Amino acid sequence: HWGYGKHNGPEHWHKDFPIAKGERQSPVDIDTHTAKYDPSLKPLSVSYDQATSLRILNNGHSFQVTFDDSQDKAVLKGGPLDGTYRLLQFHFHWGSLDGQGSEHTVDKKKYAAELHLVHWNTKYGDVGKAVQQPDGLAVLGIFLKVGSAKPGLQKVVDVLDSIKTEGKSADFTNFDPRGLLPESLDYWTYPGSLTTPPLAECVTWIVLKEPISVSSEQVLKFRKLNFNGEGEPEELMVDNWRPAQPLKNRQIKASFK
Ligand SMILES: C[C@]12CC[C@H](OS(N)(=O)=O)CC1=CC[C@@H]1[C@@H]2CC[C@]2(C)C(=O)CC[C@@H]12
Ligand SMILES: [Zn+2]
Repeated sequence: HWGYGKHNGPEHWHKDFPIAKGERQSPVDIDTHTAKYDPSLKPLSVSYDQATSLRILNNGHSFQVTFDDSQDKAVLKGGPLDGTYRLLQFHFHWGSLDGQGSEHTVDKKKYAAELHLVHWNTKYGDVGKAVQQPDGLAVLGIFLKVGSAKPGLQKVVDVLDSIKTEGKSADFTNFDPRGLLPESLDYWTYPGSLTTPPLAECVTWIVLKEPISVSSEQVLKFRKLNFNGEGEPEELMVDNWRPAQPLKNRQIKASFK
């Protein structure tokens, strides 16, 4: 029922999901001059060597690549986190044009897209239990700008024609998400929420400062996806981003000076 359109988009979500107006909603604008360098923050530990990708899916609001999260094979630790978080899936948010698409903003700058790697805290045993906890999930966010191609994204790009419409899926084995990461793991962090319904306030956000570059041809393939199901009126899957929400009583911390 919810979506990104005039009649069902972000300004409507609070009717079905009243936490949309909560105290720790995401995304936010990252004011780089106000973010506090925290010398107590640890380097982020990203251990993706044993990742097992399974499927690629058009879920009607994004596409996602899903991983085997039945063991500690692709995990996030350290940084602001206590304990071990298993990679469940990654997905993107993007625009109709290159000047919008990201969910987080940096000094009000919007990037062309934003990559989210979604992880859940193994102390809660499954992701459904983790979304009911304030420290249940850790989402690693990476900005995309348009310039040079990202070679590690091309395998994703090339299968999108097979999942054009909602609920369509394909095998997507042996994909290495290390090929989507920038050089630096410098980050901002704050407590927030899922950025789609149910908008649960369960996420430690970790947003990398360094964007990756993707080519215009790569992001144009994102924009050929459809929000609609097969045979329904064709509505390009573009502008699937929630805008920045009020920071309220939160501090954004920087891992770097
Ligand atoms: C897929 C989605 C929503 C979109 C979120 O995107 S974002 N942008 O916040 O990372 C990532 C995310 C995490 C947990 C997942 C939830 C939808 C509902 C699920 C499946 C449950 O019922 C239990 C786990 C829940
Ligand atoms: Zn997301």
